[PDB]
Amino acid sequence: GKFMKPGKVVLVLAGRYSGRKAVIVKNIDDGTSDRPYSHALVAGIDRYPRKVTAAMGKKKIAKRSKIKSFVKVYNYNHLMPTRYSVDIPLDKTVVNKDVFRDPALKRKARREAKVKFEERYKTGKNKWFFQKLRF
Amino acid sequence: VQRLTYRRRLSYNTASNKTRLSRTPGNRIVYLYTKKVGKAPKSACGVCPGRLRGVRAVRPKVLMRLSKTKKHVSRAYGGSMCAKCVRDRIKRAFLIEEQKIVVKVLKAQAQSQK
Amino acid sequence: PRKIEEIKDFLLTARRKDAKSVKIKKNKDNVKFKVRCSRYLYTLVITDKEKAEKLKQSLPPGLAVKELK
RNA sequence: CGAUCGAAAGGGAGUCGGGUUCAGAUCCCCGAAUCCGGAGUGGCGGAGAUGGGCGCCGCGAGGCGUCCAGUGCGGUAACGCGACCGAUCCCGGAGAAGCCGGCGGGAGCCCCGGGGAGAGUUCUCUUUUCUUUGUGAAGGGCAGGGCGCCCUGGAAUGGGUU
Ligand SMILES: [Mg+2]
Ligand SMILES: [Mg+2]
Ligand SMILES: [Mg+2]
Ligand SMILES: [Mg+2]
Ligand SMILES: [Mg+2]
Ligand SMILES: [Zn+2]
Repeated sequence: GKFMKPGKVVLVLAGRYSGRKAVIVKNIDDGTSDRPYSHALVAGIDRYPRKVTAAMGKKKIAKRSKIKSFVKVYNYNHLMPTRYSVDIPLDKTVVNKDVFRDPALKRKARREAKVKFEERYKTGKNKWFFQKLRF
Repeated sequence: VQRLTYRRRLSYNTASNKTRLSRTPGNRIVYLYTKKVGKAPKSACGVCPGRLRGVRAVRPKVLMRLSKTKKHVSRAYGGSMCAKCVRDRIKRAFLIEEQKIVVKVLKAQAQSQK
Repeated sequence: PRKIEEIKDFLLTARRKDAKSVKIKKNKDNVKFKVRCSRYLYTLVITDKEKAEKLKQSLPPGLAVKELK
């Protein structure tokens, strides 16, 4: 059975975002004419939220809980799939494949990834996705 | 044929007293004292025999002059470790951490029945 | 030495505060404009004899000109 | 982890071209650079960064008011772009490496065929013989050399290759 699904959490193995976690938002298992290899559009996080503990102020928690996201198309052999899955919405009208021609649309794709990731992080769910991989 | 002499008082062919020939606007051949050849950094993994890419090979005190983008690669462990041993350490750090969760689950699986 | 490709940046380098002098070299198939700044001697290379003469009037008036020969 | 000393051949950032004396020149003069250190007011420019939603107005071009975000960006990747916060602590690299053989590249010198310039022979011959015929450091671009770097793809009728 195929596992490269649009809910799967993967690890990035190469590039600038190496060692960072992403969620597949659109897999393409058989290559397009421009990208002959099997690939996937993912939407991950660049800057992990910092360690937030008690005996801290409320405006400081909102400062440590700041997620910076990224949107990128990756080859499959540059990805490390996990068993973990997250049910994040990520509506596909704003996060898609012709995002990589207009930088303003890439800003909106990163913004829409960022707001949903911060909203999911402030509920205490999918907590393995938001801790950095120690390597 | 114009035979040429040293321009400094060190008359011995040591490692620091290395020269090269140069043709001059006055139409004569001079010695130019060269600098030692630099080396790219070796990877921090310790297994790859090749040197790192994207970093200029200079003498160590030249690295004061150079900007940061000439001294590293935009990656985690960039300019200090090769990409092969970065991704082979990402996989290792993920998989051993997963296997520890498997061992933790199988511990409670034994303690549940016993 | 630095080579300025365009004409527009040459005017800023000539209008710098540290521009000590400007000098014009008239050789064959080339006109050379050299601004002596504090660090570099900036050279503008013009292969158009009409633009050389209009730029020669277009130098700023506060700069000292030395027409070389 | 032992004060301190210990190499004008080890390590050790950064200067070259022309000219000049009766005797000194990478030191004097001229012209080009370069290294290190310094800065409250930080001298200027650039980066950080000036984006979006909602509600009005403006025909629109766009303009006020709120709610937020914003410690950069691109490439599948090797990695790239002019910057691109971060301490105590930790890890690593450079400095920092023997002798010999073979091969390849690039210089300098030598060699051959011509153009100039000036000399030598010429009793006879010799389009002949001799001399000379260029560009520094630093920056930018392009050859060239090397890669135990990456992507596609899967190879026996085994191939590639010195
Ligand atoms: Mg010495
Ligand atoms: Mg040369
Ligand atoms: Mg670099
Ligand atoms: Mg001593
Ligand atoms: Mg010494
Ligand atoms: Zn390695």
